Amino acid sequence: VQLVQSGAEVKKPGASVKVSCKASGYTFTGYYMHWVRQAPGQGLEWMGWINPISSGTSYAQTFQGRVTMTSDTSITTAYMELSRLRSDDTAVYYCARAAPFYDFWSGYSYFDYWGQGTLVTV
Amino acid sequence: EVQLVESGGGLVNPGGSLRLSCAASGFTFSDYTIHWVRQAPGKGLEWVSSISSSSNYIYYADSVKGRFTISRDNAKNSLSLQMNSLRAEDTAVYYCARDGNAYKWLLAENVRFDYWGQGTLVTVSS
Amino acid sequence: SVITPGTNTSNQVAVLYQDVNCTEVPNVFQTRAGCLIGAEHVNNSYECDIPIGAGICASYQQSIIA
Amino acid sequence: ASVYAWNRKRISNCVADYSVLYNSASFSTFKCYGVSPTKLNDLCFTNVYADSFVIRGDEVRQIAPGQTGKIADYNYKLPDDFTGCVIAWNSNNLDSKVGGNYNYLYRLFRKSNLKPFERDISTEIYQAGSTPCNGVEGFNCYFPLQSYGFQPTNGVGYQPYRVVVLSFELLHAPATVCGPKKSTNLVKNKCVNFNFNGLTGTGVLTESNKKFLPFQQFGRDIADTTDAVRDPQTLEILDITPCSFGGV
Amino acid sequence: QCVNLTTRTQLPPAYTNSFTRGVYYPDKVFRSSVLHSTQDLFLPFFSNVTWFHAIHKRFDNPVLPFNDGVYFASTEKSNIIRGWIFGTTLDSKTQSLLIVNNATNVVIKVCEFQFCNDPFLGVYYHKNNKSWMESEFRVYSSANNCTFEYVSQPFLMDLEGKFKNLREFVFKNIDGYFKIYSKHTPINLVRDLPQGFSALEPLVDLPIGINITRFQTLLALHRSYLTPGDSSSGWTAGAAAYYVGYLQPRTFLLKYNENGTITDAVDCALDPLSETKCTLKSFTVEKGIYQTSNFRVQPTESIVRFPNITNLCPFGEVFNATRF
Amino acid sequence: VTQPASVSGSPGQSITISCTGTSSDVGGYNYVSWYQQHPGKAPKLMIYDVSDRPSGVSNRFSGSKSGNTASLTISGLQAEDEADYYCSSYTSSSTPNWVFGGGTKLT
Ligand SMILES: *[C@@H]1O[C@H](CO[C@@H]2O[C@@H](C)[C@@H](O)[C@@H](O)[C@@H]2O)[C@@H](O[C@@H]2O[C@H](CO)[C@@H](O[C@@H]3O[C@H](CO)[C@@H](O)[C@H](O)[C@@H]3O)[C@H](O)[C@H]2NC(C)=O)[C@H](O)[C@H]1NC(C)=O
Ligand SMILES: *[C@@H]1O[C@H](CO[C@@H]2O[C@@H](C)[C@@H](O)[C@@H](O)[C@@H]2O)[C@@H](O[C@@H]2O[C@H](CO)[C@@H](O)[C@H](O)[C@H]2NC(C)=O)[C@H](O)[C@H]1NC(C)=O
Ligand SMILES: *[C@@H]1O[C@H](CO)[C@@H](O[C@@H]2O[C@H](CO)[C@@H](O)[C@H](O)[C@H]2NC(C)=O)[C@H](O)[C@H]1NC(C)=O
Ligand SMILES: *[C@@H]1O[C@H](CO)[C@@H](O)[C@H](O)[C@H]1NC(C)=O
Ligand SMILES: *[C@@H]1O[C@H](CO)[C@@H](O)[C@H](O)[C@H]1NC(C)=O
Ligand SMILES: *[C@@H]1O[C@H](CO)[C@@H](O)[C@H](O)[C@H]1NC(C)=O
Ligand SMILES: *[C@@H]1O[C@H](CO)[C@@H](O)[C@H](O)[C@H]1NC(C)=O
Ligand SMILES: *[C@@H]1O[C@H](CO)[C@@H](O)[C@H](O)[C@H]1NC(C)=O
Ligand SMILES: *[C@@H]1O[C@H](CO)[C@@H](O)[C@H](O)[C@H]1NC(C)=O
Ligand SMILES: *[C@@H]1O[C@H](CO)[C@@H](O)[C@H](O)[C@H]1NC(C)=O
Ligand SMILES: *[C@@H]1O[C@H](CO)[C@@H](O)[C@H](O)[C@H]1NC(C)=O
Ligand SMILES: *[C@@H]1O[C@H](CO)[C@@H](O)[C@H](O)[C@H]1NC(C)=O
Repeated sequence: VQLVQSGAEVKKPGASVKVSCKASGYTFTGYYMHWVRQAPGQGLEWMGWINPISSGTSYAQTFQGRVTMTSDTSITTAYMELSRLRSDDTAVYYCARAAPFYDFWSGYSYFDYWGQGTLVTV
Repeated sequence: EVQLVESGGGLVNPGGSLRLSCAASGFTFSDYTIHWVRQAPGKGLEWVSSISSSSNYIYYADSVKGRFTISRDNAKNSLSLQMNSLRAEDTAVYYCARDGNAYKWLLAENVRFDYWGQGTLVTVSS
Repeated sequence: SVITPGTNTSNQVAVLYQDVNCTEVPNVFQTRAGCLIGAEHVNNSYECDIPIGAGICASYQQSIIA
Repeated sequence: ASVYAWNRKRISNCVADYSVLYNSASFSTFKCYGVSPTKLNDLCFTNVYADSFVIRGDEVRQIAPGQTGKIADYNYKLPDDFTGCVIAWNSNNLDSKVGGNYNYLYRLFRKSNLKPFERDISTEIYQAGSTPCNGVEGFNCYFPLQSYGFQPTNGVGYQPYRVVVLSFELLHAPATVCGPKKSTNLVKNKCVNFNFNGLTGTGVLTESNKKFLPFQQFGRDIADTTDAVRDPQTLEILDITPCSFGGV
Repeated sequence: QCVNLTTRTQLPPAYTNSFTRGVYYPDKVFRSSVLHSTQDLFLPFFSNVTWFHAIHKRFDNPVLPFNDGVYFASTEKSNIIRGWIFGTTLDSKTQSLLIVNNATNVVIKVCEFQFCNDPFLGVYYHKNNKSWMESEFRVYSSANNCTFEYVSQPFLMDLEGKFKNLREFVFKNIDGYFKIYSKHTPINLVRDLPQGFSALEPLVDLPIGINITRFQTLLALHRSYLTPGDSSSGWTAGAAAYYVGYLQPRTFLLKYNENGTITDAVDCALDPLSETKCTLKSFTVEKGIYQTSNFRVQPTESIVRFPNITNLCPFGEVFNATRF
Repeated sequence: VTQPASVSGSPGQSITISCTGTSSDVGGYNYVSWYQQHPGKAPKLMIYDVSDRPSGVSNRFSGSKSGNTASLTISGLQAEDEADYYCSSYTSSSTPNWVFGGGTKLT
């Protein structure tokens, strides 16, 4: 299982950034793709997830209304687009894999695979 | 004897509204399409709108479409035309006329005016 | 069971609900054979025509009687 | 088609040679139910339905009478009295791609099992818990479909198989789908074996004086056995009597 | 295009007695001089049949349920009734079946039709040459994604305006087929269906296989110099009527004569005498007492009484054990 | 629809008033009608369907059509004929409507 993210981005306040995550080594639609943010000197913050099979999403109230997640199963790639960027959105963004909510042994409760962090500067 | 009687004309301000009426007698009102035609002072005839016997088919000239509303009451043998957001450019004598084509199910587009009312003058100014 | 004269004579019938109470089924005559509905019970005794049971018979006399 | 949305092809008014398929070296599975695979060309049917779809290798066993599982229960159900043939072959070279082929879906969750030949193609969120989902997936609210994600490097059980199920319809109706059997001349007033559009038996064929209606193909006696047939080529009505017999 | 009709009298529905009508040939097997017991979807004897009018002012063409199958009958002299629409939503969101007998061809199609709210055909009368001609076909706005199509051989309808012709049909949607049975007989009544028996022969078994829950009858309008107005009001109708009943899983005893024609029938659940006739496999009953059925009181409620415990069984601790 | 500003001639003479339109107005739609308007009065129908005359209208009035131009011919010109004559026709466009001609003054 591998998760490969795009390179670092530099954006001005008010701009939007789209961070991609290409997945391989597993059935893409068999898992939820989560995004987790880590601001400099801070811990990990969950942003939301997308379910590639339907492209259904869920977002943290913190980002809801600013972040849109999409995916394309034909290239097994997930995307996270964060709009209206502010200076306090400077952070390393990770994609992470977790089981779907129907997993009997609660594999959805945690993230078992992570991509390399993508730094976004605002 | 077929008659059409316009009423509800008069002098109004620009930006206002006015309802015109046309009473019908001498024929079966519910069997005929009735049109409104207006004639500005010193000018020729301009078609305004029409309402079919069932009121299902209504047409407006582009110059009045979106401002004028036409409706009829087949029980009262009376036709009404509501003119909203009227302007100085709408000054004209408004006539109601009976469509001579009693068979609009055959040639709906074929329109002739067999009977005309006297016409009521509408003036928009202040 | 359906009690009837031949269809050559009449299409009238009476129905016996065997071993059933007349208060359970829904000219209603309760016999030991069940509830007989459609036959008019009379006091007059006649030779047996169509046997119902327990001393009761039915016949066509017009309507069906018990 | 995807197994959750399998494709039904109706076949009628034609000659059905099943030996071309059965004697093929290209199929890995060819299982017939309610009929012998080597007697198919001797039979006539009122209709044949060819249901085609893709499933993974391990699920091929579910395409049969009396089976259970995600496919048997939520995607493609065959009746216990199914008559027909289930044909499948490995299609790893067609339906798999590098990175995974996600164009083939199956139903993973459903409120109840499918009826035989029922086709459910809805995508409504499945309620696993006691709380209404209101169209939004999440905890105890699942998207009912899932992809196989077929890859060329998968083991056989996870490779795509193309499945065609030929169901054979046998109604009390004119048969329209017959095997490639050559007809013979009609013989009357003799004891013969016969096969009239799939109706077999032994007896003596004679000209009938029975006034069949334009739609009636055969008649029966009080024993509910065939005693007359309509010849499928001449439309002549023939009476069938048993060949002379008796005790000795 | 589609047009909504107006100017109609708001009368209540009429009802008639089905008598012994609606019996058809259950299969394609020749039988003769025999009483055959069969179970199929038949119109119950002496059932309540909805009676629709098209006289002048009425033009009844409502959408009716199809249920388990439909018995349809028409009585008319001017061929007002042309066809039927069958389907569910009866719009372009689903496959629907359109059967129309127009002035020159009978057309059977299955498409995602966008049917009119008030569909109809129309015949114009031309006083100039005293001829009737079909001029309108306003059944649907579009007909895409067609899966089935059949058109009959060409013919010419008289279309003359003016009951002489009784046309009965049975519509079944079963086993992948839409089965149509029909019979055409003379009629001299203008009040109701005739009293008598007539078996309906199969007309066509259509290899369609679609979901039908609702249907409507397509009627033809008459337009003439006597009907001024627009496409919504400038019309009349030739006197006509039709009846709609519904089929039920009933057991019938059918009597086949020497020619293999069904000449009579018994509805085994009509009354105790018919039940006796079916029991004895005869259309006559001798004097006596016969056991024909069994009486049983049915349950009205379902009572479930389980132990009043709420604790769940510890299955999860077996399935999610750290070690097996 | 284009009309002459006016027409004239001696009493007893035949005067032709023409209405020139296009294929969407006059050419493909033989629904051309003519109206006679006297000063201070509502107009009345004189001709319809190109050449058909309403009852009550004198036989001196007849219409015709050639290509995209329609016409009204008034024979035996009378003093009482002086009036403003208008054409009316159906025009096919993005929204179906009816139009009148400029109006020809007959003196
Ligand atoms: C192993 O499994 C047990 C049992 O849980 C049951 O089986 C699991 C495999 C899943 O299918 C569960 O959904 C199913 O209930 C687990 O213990 C149980 O966990 C559940 C969920 O966390 C607890 O339910 C909650 O209870 C609290 C009240 O304390 C409520 O507020 C919540 O809304 C919810 O109902 C349940 O009480 C708990 N039961 C016991 C006896 O502990 C166990 O955690 C799990 N272990 C592992 C490693 O997965
Ligand atoms: C024909 O009628 C339908 C249905 O409209 C209803 O029945 C009519 C007879 C009349 O009583 C209407 O006032 C009723 O509402 C029309 O379809 C509806 O059109 C309206 C817009 O006017 C739209 O809001 C509705 O959603 C439509 N209904 C459906 C099921 O789609 C139809 O447009 C009419 N067609 C014409 C112009 O003849
Ligand atoms: C009776 O006369 C009418 C009117 O002329 C005929 O209707 C026309 O038929 C032609 C085709 O031959 C169409 O192109 C016209 O558009 C029709 N006109 C109208 C007003 O509908 C009608 O066909 C004639 N009847 C017969 C039997 O010839
Ligand atoms: C039926 O009744 C008639 C009298 O109407 C009688 O002549 C006939 O013999 C009867 N037949 C039988 C079978 O009872
Ligand atoms: C029928 O029920 C009543 C009580 O309602 C009882 O008195 C009577 O004896 C019963 N008769 C028979 C035949 O069971
Ligand atoms: C039979 O006689 C009794 C009196 O003993 C009476 O009450 C009953 O009504 C009579 N029934 C009939 C119908 O003859
Ligand atoms: C083929 O069969 C049809 C009956 O469907 C018959 O009418 C026709 O004559 C036959 N043709 C030949 C060559 O046998
Ligand atoms: C049943 O039939 C009667 C008699 O024709 C009729 O009056 C009644 O309205 C009908 N009811 C229904 C539901 O059809
Ligand atoms: C009847 O339907 C056929 C097929 O749609 C069509 O070609 C034919 O013109 C129709 N006839 C009439 C009179 O509309
Ligand atoms: C015809 O059906 C297909 C689905 O098989 C659909 O995608 C297409 O849009 C439909 N065509 C129209 C005009 O609706
Ligand atoms: C037909 O469609 C209706 C919805 O209009 C649905 O409830 C019903 O189950 C469907 N029947 C079949 C056989 O698909
Ligand atoms: C039965 O068939 C024969 C054929 O000879 C015919 O003469 C007779 O009229 C038919 N009977 C009926 C009731 O159709």
